[PDB]
Amino acid sequence: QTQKENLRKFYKGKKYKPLDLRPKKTRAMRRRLNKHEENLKTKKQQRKERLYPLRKYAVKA
Amino acid sequence: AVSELAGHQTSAESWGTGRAVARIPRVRGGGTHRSGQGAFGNMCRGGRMFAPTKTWRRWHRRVNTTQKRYAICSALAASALPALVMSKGHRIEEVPELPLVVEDKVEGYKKTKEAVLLLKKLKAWNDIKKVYASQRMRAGKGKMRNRRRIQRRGPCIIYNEDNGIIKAFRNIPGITLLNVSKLNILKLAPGGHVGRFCIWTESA
Amino acid sequence: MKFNPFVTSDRSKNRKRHFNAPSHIRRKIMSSPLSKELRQKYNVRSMPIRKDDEVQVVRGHYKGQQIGKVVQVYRKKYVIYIERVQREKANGTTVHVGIHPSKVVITRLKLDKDRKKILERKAKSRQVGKEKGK
Amino acid sequence: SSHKTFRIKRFLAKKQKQNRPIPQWIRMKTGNKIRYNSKRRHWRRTKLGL
Amino acid sequence: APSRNGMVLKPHFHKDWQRRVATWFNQPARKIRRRKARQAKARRIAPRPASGPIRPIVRCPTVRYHTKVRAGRGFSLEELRVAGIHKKVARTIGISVDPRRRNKSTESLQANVQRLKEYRSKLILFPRKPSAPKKGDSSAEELKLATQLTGPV
Amino acid sequence: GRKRPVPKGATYGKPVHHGVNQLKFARSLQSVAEERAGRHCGALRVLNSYWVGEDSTYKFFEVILIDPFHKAIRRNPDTQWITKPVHKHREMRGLTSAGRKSRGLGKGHKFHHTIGGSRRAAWRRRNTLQLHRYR
RNA sequence: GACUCUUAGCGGUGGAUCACUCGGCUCGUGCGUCGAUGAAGAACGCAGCUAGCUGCGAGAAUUAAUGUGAAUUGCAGGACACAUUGAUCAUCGACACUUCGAACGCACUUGCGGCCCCGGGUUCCUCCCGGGGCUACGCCUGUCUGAGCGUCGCU
RNA sequence: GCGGUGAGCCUUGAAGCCUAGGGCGCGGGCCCGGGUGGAGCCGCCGCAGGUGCAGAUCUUGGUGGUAGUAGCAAAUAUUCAAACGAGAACUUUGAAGGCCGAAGUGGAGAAGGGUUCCAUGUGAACAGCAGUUGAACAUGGGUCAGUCGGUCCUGAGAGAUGG
RNA sequence: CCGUCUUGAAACACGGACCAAGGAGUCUAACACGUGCGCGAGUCGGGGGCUCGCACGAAAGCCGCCGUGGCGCAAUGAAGG
RNA sequence: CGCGACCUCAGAUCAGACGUGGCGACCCGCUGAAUUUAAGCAUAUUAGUCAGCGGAGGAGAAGAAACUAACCAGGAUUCCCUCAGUAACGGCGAGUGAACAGGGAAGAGCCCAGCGCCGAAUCCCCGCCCCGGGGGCGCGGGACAUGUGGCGUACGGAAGACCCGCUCCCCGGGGGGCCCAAGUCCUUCUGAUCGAGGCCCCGUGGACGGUGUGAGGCCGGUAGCGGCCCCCGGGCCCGGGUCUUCCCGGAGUCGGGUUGCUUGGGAAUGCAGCCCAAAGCGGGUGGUAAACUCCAUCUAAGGCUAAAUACCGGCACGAGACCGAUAGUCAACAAGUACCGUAAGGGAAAGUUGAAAAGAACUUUGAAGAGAGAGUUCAAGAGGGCGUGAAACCGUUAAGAGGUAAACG
Ligand SMILES: [Mg+2]
Ligand SMILES: [Mg+2]
Ligand SMILES: [Mg+2]
Ligand SMILES: [Mg+2]
Ligand SMILES: [Mg+2]
Ligand SMILES: [Mg+2]
Ligand SMILES: [Mg+2]
Ligand SMILES: [Mg+2]
Ligand SMILES: [Mg+2]
Ligand SMILES: [Mg+2]
Ligand SMILES: [Mg+2]
Ligand SMILES: [Mg+2]
Ligand SMILES: [Mg+2]
Ligand SMILES: [Mg+2]
Ligand SMILES: [Mg+2]
Ligand SMILES: [Mg+2]
Ligand SMILES: [Mg+2]
Ligand SMILES: [Mg+2]
Ligand SMILES: [Mg+2]
Ligand SMILES: [Mg+2]
Ligand SMILES: [Mg+2]
Ligand SMILES: [Mg+2]
Ligand SMILES: [Mg+2]
Ligand SMILES: [Mg+2]
Ligand SMILES: [Mg+2]
Ligand SMILES: [Mg+2]
Ligand SMILES: [Mg+2]
Ligand SMILES: [Mg+2]
Ligand SMILES: [Mg+2]
Ligand SMILES: [Mg+2]
Ligand SMILES: [Mg+2]
Ligand SMILES: [Mg+2]
Ligand SMILES: [Mg+2]
Ligand SMILES: [Mg+2]
Ligand SMILES: [Mg+2]
Ligand SMILES: [Mg+2]
Ligand SMILES: [Mg+2]
Ligand SMILES: [Mg+2]
Ligand SMILES: [Mg+2]
Ligand SMILES: [Mg+2]
Ligand SMILES: [Mg+2]
Ligand SMILES: [Mg+2]
Ligand SMILES: [Mg+2]
Ligand SMILES: [Mg+2]
Ligand SMILES: [Mg+2]
Ligand SMILES: [Mg+2]
Ligand SMILES: [Mg+2]
Ligand SMILES: [Mg+2]
Ligand SMILES: [Mg+2]
Ligand SMILES: [Mg+2]
Ligand SMILES: [Mg+2]
Repeated sequence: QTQKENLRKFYKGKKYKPLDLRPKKTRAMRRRLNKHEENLKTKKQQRKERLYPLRKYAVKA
Repeated sequence: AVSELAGHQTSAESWGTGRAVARIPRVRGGGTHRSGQGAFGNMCRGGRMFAPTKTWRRWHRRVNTTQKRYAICSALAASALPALVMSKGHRIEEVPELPLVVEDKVEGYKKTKEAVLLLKKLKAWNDIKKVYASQRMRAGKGKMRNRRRIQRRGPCIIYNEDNGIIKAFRNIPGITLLNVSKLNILKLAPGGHVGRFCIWTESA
Repeated sequence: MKFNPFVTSDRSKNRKRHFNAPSHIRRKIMSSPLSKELRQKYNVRSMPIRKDDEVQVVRGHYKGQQIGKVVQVYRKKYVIYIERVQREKANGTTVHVGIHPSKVVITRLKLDKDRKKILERKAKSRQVGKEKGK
Repeated sequence: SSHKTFRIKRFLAKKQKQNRPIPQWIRMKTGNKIRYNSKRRHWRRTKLGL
Repeated sequence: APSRNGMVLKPHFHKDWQRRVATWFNQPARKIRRRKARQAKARRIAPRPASGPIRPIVRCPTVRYHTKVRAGRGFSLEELRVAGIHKKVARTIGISVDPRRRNKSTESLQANVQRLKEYRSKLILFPRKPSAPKKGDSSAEELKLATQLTGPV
Repeated sequence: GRKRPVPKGATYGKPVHHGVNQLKFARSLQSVAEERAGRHCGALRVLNSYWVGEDSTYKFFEVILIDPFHKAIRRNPDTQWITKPVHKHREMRGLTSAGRKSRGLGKGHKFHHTIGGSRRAAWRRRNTLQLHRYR
């Protein structure tokens, strides 16, 4: 554990890590899009959402 | 339902008539007690049963709405008669009046102490003691099937709105609580016999 | 009646979760009442039995007012051994007769830091209950 | 035979280490329900798979 | 064999049917599961009217049903033009455009313009920033009547 | 066409099934092309394909593939949909433009065979027996 | 008196009946998660006394951590004052995880390599021994090194 | 088996089973006494069935008669004494008499078996009589290689890559 | 001397040594008529929806011309009708 | 006669990545029988089914009309009820057999290519520099004019003027742990009692379980919108209305022939092969082949998409008018186990001492197994395959009888 924790500190922030240091989670979960390119939106899509946002309304009876 | 595969997950063939055994199918192979012994029939040990119970039996019945409403009216009208209520076995020999109507302070009760004290003053408490006397074990295989204890049916409190009336009883053995807007023939005539003793609130 | 749809009521499932229950759950199952002096000295009604409690038997053949020290808690069989609940076998040697801890009553507790803090915890939770009598 | 491969000799080593009686202290465990080694093999009667 | 008198029956059971039987024993389970998703959606959209947008008046399309009238998929672009509201703001208001619906007649055009104008006077539009009302509604209007509408609009 | 793979032409039983020679395959030759490129290049994703000339014997197709793990593709919305796991080997589930046409999808009266979403989905629905609770 | 037959009492043989039930079956709900970071599966191994089952991987009937708070138990053993700070069980996020297996240097009812680094005998010299690391196919982007009586330019 | 109902029955003895005991019913069957047993059971009103057996060369399990019968007869053969032992036609030692008769009933291997090998101990089962014997049971032990094989080579052939 | 098939079985027709236990007209759909019930020129929610928080309750209640629809209230002609 | 561009194409244990196998209840794509029924059988039927092959997901597929209609018109997909055993198919026999409208559940819409304009305005890689990918640099590489990005897609769009309206939008409850009411009161049964009397106590808790029978009150729990504890849930930036001038679309595809399968699809519903092979006021559809002509309808040959829907596998729960050890899964147990077969594969039997081991000390006969006493226990008529212990069958005692085999009315 002391050896492995030293290696985790050595590669703290380097570009490439050993495969046994980088996280395991699940083979399918390692293939999914990460959190930055998951919510990339085009300019045609993000112009529509400033011009036409969903409004908060109510309808009286 | 029984399993769809039960009695059929064996390989079995009839032997024919050269052998001096019956023409039932027989388990194949060798080397165990199972080999060459009868299979697939309803008379064979470890075989399929006859006409295996399917899951699409018609379990449910529909009754017409006018017929269900007329069972209610016939059940409410049978519980205003002291002969039919007593013949159902209730202890109403000291009950002041049928139908018994108590007033709407009852619907806001909270504790079981004030609940039991209400039934003693209305002389509806000997009917609860016939429930305590009748607590016994069921006879039969129901005890393996989570139906171990059986008891008498007692009174039926009928209310208009809940303001605490459900929590206040709920713990007295054999007390059914019906909302008056949603009456039920399974609880106003248990066993199919008319005349459950019912206690009404004034708003109900 | 039970209203939680997540706890079961099934006879064969409650027996199964009792007969092979892990040994730290068996410790709670093998609880015992306190004496009338110790229920009002503390506020606790019942407490899981410990190696060196002093206790007396209230049911069975060894019923009496003799105080015996617990000498072994045999959680594998749900049974406890008390110093003078004995019989001799054919050899002349003497074995302890195990009795279920629901049939004894703790006449003094064997206190330490852990059995104090779980004995103040069981006293606090009643005081939250006795303020709701309004 | 006397000429055997290594992975057969090791297969035959496992089958004669499990060819053994039950210990006598097993029978005194709580919730025993076992009384002899029911799957004991004899070299003359029941041959191996191999 | 036919016995004496009766129908010539032709029962459709020659095709291994009991492998494909849809029982319905989860029917009250799914009436509860659907109902818990109506109640959950209706509190996600908290003053928005629990049932979705307004729907037009649509005449039913055959000779058997053209005396009755129902609700359609949405308002046509010609109804949106002469009620004077943009086709891309209207879903943000709860109107549900239908872009492929023609208007052949005039009094069915006018009955949905009249439905749209009567809706637009009736809905209460909260501002984007509640600290600064731009054009939406008066803050007194949003207090004693900001309730969610149940059933269809 | 598709020669039936039966030894010496002896299909067995019932002369409606005696056919060996003049039989045809259900998917098209273009769809067979898109499958063969997708099985070889398993790490790529088949987008679409087109025709570049025949022969009497052969027929040539160019197949557009996409590497789903290049960051010119994962960092572009409106093409990062093909990086989802539900689009793996989409030429073998039959849903590129070439293999879609053999399925009989479409709207209208000419396409009642697939009115649940495939031929097997329609057939399954109109051959289950709905046994309600209150029959 | 034997034998035989009938009936009863008692004794066997046998395991029906009955009672029991940590098991199924059926319906419903909620989740809906494998793998080159070596999966499923298989093999062999592992306990003081231990064969099977079960658990586990040469750290091998388990290590750490956290919650728990005095056992485990068939026998023995020595623990752990329960704060000179923790028995046991549970949880499990840290660490470990033999060989085969998509199975990855090549091969397999067997065995033989190649490359680089380190150690030992050497006392850089690379022969021997040990150790470590890499050495499969397909494919993409990029790089490097090329090939062409392919298309050309300048000479 | 389920809904009801009998202020039902029961460790002061339920079910079950047995019975030269008492009776009832045309019968299906039932009630009571006695014995055994050791924890649950039954009556009425409805409800629901995987609801009643002599047969199917029926299925599975048990058991008879046959019957202490058929049998324990292929390849010439045993005998005396002693020892151990609770016990000897069968073990061991000696003595005799014999057989295989070197294409062996001898001495070693290949396949195949898998510990049977070898000691000591047992004396239940098993070795179709019996055993003091065993290839059984228990407890221990035992297979050592530069040179003997595998390993290497190709054979009939099997088999990827390019296609 | 029983079961069985048969014009005909005590049969020199077949099956049955003996005992226990298991062992064979079921369930779904569609019809037909008969009977019981409710409503009645109508009838029926079966699907969906609404209702303290799901012990029982996966039940029960309610909707409104939600009556959409089914069957019934009109026949005949191949069809225009 | 070399040097250099590019184009085609090689080799690397090149730098960084990715695919392969499993499971497969449900889902998609293919391939695809024969038993069977027709009282024979060959078309039909079984059946687009079983088996076979491939590929997925937590759902999948489908999906924003080349649609339905013919009406006063509806308006993506999917599912339910109905349409309907109907139109239609069919040795017009057996048999098969949908759709549209109506009612519900759910509801959500969009994106390119092209045509064009914007000084390629675009993307990847590397190096350095600031935050835990962001941001900023690089006379740093490369992709790319054989076309990246913005605007923009049939619901039209753009560019101009003209009128008008402004201050934006995005991003940085669940899980686990410990606790919480009230009789071991008196009397009497019993081997023990949770029994039976008596006097209760808690109740928002009288579900169930354990405990030496049968327990609201002994113990764990149960009830409670009960408690405490721990853990998880800077970017970016105008819009609308009118008017003029322009801009407008997917080809070996449609379609036709013919062959084969398929379908309710009938002079051809879909799909495929092969030959022929387009058009632009065109093309498709308008359920009888054809010519002619009005009218309606939609815009094929590119793409994305939640919900409602399915689920005999998995993880984890809950329940039952179910079964009760020859039943229920093959498997209540050292069960896919022992064993059988070269292999593919086949495949059992087997639950119960007692509350507690108190599991019979000791004496005595025997070589031992086995007995006789003695002892444990409420009980060994519970003695280690032991609850109860039926019958067939057997031994023994008792009673009765016996040459037409017994048995029976
Ligand atoms: Mg764009
Ligand atoms: Mg019974
Ligand atoms: Mg042999
Ligand atoms: Mg809705
Ligand atoms: Mg045919
Ligand atoms: Mg086509
Ligand atoms: Mg006798
Ligand atoms: Mg038994
Ligand atoms: Mg039954
Ligand atoms: Mg019988
Ligand atoms: Mg003889
Ligand atoms: Mg001779
Ligand atoms: Mg020899
Ligand atoms: Mg020899
Ligand atoms: Mg013998
Ligand atoms: Mg020997
Ligand atoms: Mg005759
Ligand atoms: Mg006869
Ligand atoms: Mg004769
Ligand atoms: Mg015959
Ligand atoms: Mg016979
Ligand atoms: Mg029977
Ligand atoms: Mg009738
Ligand atoms: Mg795969
Ligand atoms: Mg036929
Ligand atoms: Mg026939
Ligand atoms: Mg025939
Ligand atoms: Mg077919
Ligand atoms: Mg298949
Ligand atoms: Mg999809
Ligand atoms: Mg539609
Ligand atoms: Mg009809
Ligand atoms: Mg068909
Ligand atoms: Mg462009
Ligand atoms: Mg308590
Ligand atoms: Mg109890
Ligand atoms: Mg209890
Ligand atoms: Mg057909
Ligand atoms: Mg026509
Ligand atoms: Mg799609
Ligand atoms: Mg059994
Ligand atoms: Mg048995
Ligand atoms: Mg069984
Ligand atoms: Mg039994
Ligand atoms: Mg007894
Ligand atoms: Mg007994
Ligand atoms: Mg018993
Ligand atoms: Mg027994
Ligand atoms: Mg018992
Ligand atoms: Mg017995
Ligand atoms: Mg006599």
